Amino acid sequence: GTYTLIIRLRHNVIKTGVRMISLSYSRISLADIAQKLQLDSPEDAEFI
Amino acid sequence: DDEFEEFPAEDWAGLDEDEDAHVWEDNWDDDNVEDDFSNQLRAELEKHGY
Amino acid sequence: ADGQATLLNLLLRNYLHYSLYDQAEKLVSKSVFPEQANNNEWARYLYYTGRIKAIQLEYSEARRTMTNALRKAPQHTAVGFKQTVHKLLIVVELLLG
Amino acid sequence: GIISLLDEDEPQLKEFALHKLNAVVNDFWAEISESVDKIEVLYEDEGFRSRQFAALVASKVFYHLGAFEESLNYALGAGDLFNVNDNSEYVETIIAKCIDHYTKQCVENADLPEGEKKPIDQRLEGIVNKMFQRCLDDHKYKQAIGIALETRR
Amino acid sequence: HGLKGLNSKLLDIRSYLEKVATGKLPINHQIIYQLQDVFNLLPDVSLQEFVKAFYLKTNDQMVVV
Amino acid sequence: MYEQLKGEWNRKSPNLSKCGEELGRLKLVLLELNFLPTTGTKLTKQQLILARDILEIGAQWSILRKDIPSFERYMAQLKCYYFDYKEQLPESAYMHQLLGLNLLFLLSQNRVAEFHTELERLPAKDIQTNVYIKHPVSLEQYLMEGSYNKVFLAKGNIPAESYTFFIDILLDTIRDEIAGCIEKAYEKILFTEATRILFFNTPKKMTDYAKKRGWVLGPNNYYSFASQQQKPEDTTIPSTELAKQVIEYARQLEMIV
Repeated sequence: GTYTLIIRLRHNVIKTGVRMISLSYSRISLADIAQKLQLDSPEDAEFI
Repeated sequence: DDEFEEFPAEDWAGLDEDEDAHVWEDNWDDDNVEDDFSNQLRAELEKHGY
Repeated sequence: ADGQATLLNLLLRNYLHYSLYDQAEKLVSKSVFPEQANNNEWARYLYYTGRIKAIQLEYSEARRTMTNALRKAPQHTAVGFKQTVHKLLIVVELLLG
Repeated sequence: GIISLLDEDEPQLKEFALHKLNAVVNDFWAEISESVDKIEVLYEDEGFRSRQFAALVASKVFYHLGAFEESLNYALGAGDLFNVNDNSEYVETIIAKCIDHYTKQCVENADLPEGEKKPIDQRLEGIVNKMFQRCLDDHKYKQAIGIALETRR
Repeated sequence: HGLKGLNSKLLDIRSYLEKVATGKLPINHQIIYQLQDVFNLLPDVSLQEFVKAFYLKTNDQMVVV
Repeated sequence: MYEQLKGEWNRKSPNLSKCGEELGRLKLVLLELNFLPTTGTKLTKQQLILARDILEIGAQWSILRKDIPSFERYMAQLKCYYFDYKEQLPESAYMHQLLGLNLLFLLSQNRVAEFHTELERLPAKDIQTNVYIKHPVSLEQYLMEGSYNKVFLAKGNIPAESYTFFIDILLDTIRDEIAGCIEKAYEKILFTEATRILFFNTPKKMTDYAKKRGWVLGPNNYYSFASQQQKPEDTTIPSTELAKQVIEYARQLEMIV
């Protein structure tokens, strides 16, 4: 009876990754962001 | 004491052979689930042709 | 006092057993709890109140409420519910970050 | 969530729900705790057919919110409708408060009883006496004397 | 107590400066000179690198606490 | 007994004043049958379904009339019918369609507190199944993160119907957010990306959009400057807060509690 709370973690998996990716890199190409975060496309990478 | 039986107690089913029995400063950096280091290096030379 | 502490957990419990979270949060906001809760009923109150805030995006207090329940929970016994309290806390922490 | 139907501006349809709440004002009162104060709004409404049955619900809801001052205020609004069934486990909770409020009012009046005293509500005064007579009709005299002294009457 | 004294001494200066409207003594001159130097000596506005220096020391005292 | 609804209820009404047909019914039910839970009379199951039918049909015309306040009053009633603890049919004909219709509404009103507290009424249909509710929930996650190109993709894929009575509400909750994000200290952005990005090719909406927002008009030059530097770097205001803080340490270190 806890799966309801887990399906909402998808946002956190990106927040943590974006935090570390922005913490370790200084100027990373927008396309490269999608590949490391498995965003599936660069167009939506900008918004998140 | 006043133990709570309403919450089910999950079966232990633990390994009682002292698999690790070690006390360290264990952090979360020890479980990156990477395939050793020799393997990654070993394929590195061949992948780049060197 | 000394009796409504046990009742509050029980009445709280039935709400959790079903998905009746909407009207569960109403009772917590209104009803208060005794200061002398025997240190045993207080363990349950924190857990249930922890999950109620957990589902409603009130994470910040969700983690603190549970961890207080963890330390006030019996150590030697009550092993069954230690797993459940631990499981939700790690999930609540993960959402927090 | 049955109290949901309280805003269609239909005087007869509204009251039908209010009838139902009292029977379910304990099992799931919580939802009607603070998000719905329209009971008082309708209790001031000129629509009539109400202002005494809403007070029954209005005071009952405030019973367990703890604000006995609010519960006492609306409880008298039902007048003869409220405390008619003087045999129950609820009537004693408000009545025990009516005597509580009256005694705290009577004493403050005694300081300046020569005019410019607070206008003690008539409806409350009648309730305590009605309780007072119930003491006499019960023949129990020991309790009767003290409450007279406490009330300063 | 220090704040009480500072206010009283400051109030004493204000009372003398009542001569601006109703002259008592025709501007002592020297008293003004010191007052000008007093203002210049006021600590420099707390917006520059001073603020960082304060935090690096106020917090350093908190560790010991 | 006193259906009153068999006349033309099934057919469509293009904004017809069909509310009148309903009014005479919802009154007569309570005299006819009590729609309160009424745990008593468990075996009598026939009576309610007529009451439920009078109810779930309410949403059909309502949602089409752009009735916000009237809408909520109906969702409160109908849900209880689906939830009754008395024995009834396990699932209606519109089990999931209507429920999500409420859930999607809650997100539209930017009330996520009630959205998550409402999913538990649906045990395991959130993602695995119940195509009716999978889309409304998916909309929540997408909005929670910055992923918006999916939102318009889902905007064209709706499980129940056009649902346009709500998508219009999301427009207010999306464009205002997108503009706010872009408001940071970025550099010039030409009127070519922001114009053909979301759905439109070359409208005048941005011109109005720019007018009510900032984005000073220049030589095809848009600026978004954010300093947030003059306000910081001050301790005088911290001085009063700090003074109170330390005194409390002194207070709770000397005097007996």
